[PDB]
Amino acid sequence: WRYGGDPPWPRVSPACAGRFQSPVDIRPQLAAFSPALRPLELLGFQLPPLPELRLRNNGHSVQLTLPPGLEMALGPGREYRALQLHLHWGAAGRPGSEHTVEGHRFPAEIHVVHLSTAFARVDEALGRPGGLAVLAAFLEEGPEENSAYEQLLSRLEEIAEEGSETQVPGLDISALLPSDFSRYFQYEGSLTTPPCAQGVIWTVFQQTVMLSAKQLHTLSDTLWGPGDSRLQLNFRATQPLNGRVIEASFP
Amino acid sequence: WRYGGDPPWPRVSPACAGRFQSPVDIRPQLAAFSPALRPLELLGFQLPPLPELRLRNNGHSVQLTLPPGLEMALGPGREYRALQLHLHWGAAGRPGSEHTVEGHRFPAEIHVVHLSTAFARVDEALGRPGGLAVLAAFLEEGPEENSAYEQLLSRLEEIAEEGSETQVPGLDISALLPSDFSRYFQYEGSLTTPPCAQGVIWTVFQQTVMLSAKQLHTLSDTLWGPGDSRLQLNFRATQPLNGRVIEASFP
Ligand SMILES: NS(=O)(=O)c1ccc2ccccc2c1
Ligand SMILES: NS(=O)(=O)c1ccc2ccccc2c1
Ligand SMILES: [Zn+2]
Ligand SMILES: [Zn+2]
Repeated sequence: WRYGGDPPWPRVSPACAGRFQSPVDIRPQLAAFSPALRPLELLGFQLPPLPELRLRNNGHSVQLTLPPGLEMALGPGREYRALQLHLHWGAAGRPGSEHTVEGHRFPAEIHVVHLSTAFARVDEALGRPGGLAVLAAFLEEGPEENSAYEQLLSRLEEIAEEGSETQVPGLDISALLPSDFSRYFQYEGSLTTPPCAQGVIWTVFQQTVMLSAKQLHTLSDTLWGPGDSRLQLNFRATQPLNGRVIEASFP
Repeated sequence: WRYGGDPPWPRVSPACAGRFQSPVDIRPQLAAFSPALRPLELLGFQLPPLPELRLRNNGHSVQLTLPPGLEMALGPGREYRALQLHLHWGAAGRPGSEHTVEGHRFPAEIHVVHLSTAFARVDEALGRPGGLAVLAAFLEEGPEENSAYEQLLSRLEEIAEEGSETQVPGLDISALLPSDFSRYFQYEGSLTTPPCAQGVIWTVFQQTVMLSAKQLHTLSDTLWGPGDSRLQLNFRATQPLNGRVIEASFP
């Protein structure tokens, strides 16, 4: 499978034709304030330099495999473990976030994918209610260099080739995410690549993360994908809410 | 295990000492209004007279086995099939609801137990978040005979003995539930007997159903339980929320 070029995605996984897919356009006006949504809690995200982490150009994103030990709670009794994180971006002058706010596409987006601590494996969690949880944050142009992101961005040149990987030192994974864990959107959706299984809880931060224009250029300009093509605009088309209500942790 | 007997339920099932157990005390003024909570959808609940349904004294409750085809949705794509329903009740002038409202115990309580359509079997859903969903309604004393309940209450006579069962005509299961499907409490908890599995979504109707004094007496006074005992007071004490916020579908 590929972005903007066959095989159709439903031919690959029937679930890519589900009614309740991601990503979506968030309209803060139409979002339901629910005071039940408490601040997110992360434990174990401040990793030491060893052991090293695998960072892979899988031809559709740059993915960092996370170690055991990273615990995330959406609430009381809603407990997850982190599996991996990856990035969606655009191209020169073209934004590449997957979610949009009131139609606005941001330059890039980070996904931290988590498994419910009721399941031992992704294959058991797929399509099950709350089986997987993704933390999502927009990346926007700022005037400073983000030093958290520099640790990963400085290594992209080593994995320029499609299907290439390198080992990188552990780092504060929570420093790749906004500082505000209390203000977010939450809805139920899908994986955004085959098999596009439903039952995924998406949590989308209101606060964005700032990278420098060069950082965003390094992200969009370094990696290569299927064929002799740049790895760029690696975002799925926005999917209709189809009657789902997006909740907001804030009024 | 027995009710108000021994052993200690944590000795039978250590799961019964989990942090997120049911039932709970609902305090409506501390409930969180979430507008995302939609009206419950129940299709296929209007059963014809044939085939007949199994009604069973199991020593802990009276249990009606439900056929296939009773579909329930808590939201969009969050679907369930009804498996069975059973009751909780007190004794001569003593109430026996499981859930309580600001400390008030109601005469009796109906539980309609459903299985997520993402799971083929109950044993796969046990302990998984959203695997099971229970619809709970309070039964209160009213001036009139309830004709839906009479279909069950009039058959308790011939299953008075622990482990006896009878076949009853199909009835309209939705006629046992309250008027307004848009008005309910919701939280995540447990089975209220061993094995006390967590991940059960509890929906408690705001509105009650009314039975005659005589009907409530028939419920509390007809059935025999473990040993040469009356099957009465078959409820579990209220359990601490431990940071869980109870949600309300109405302001
Ligand atoms: N881009 S995504 O929704 O965040 C995504 C899509 C497909 C996956 C398949 C397996 C594990 C994690 C996955 C994450
Ligand atoms: N009272 S309850 O929470 O509705 C309850 C208790 C024990 C069960 C055991 C097996 C299947 C369903 C069950 C439901
Ligand atoms: Zn992604
Ligand atoms: Zn029950």
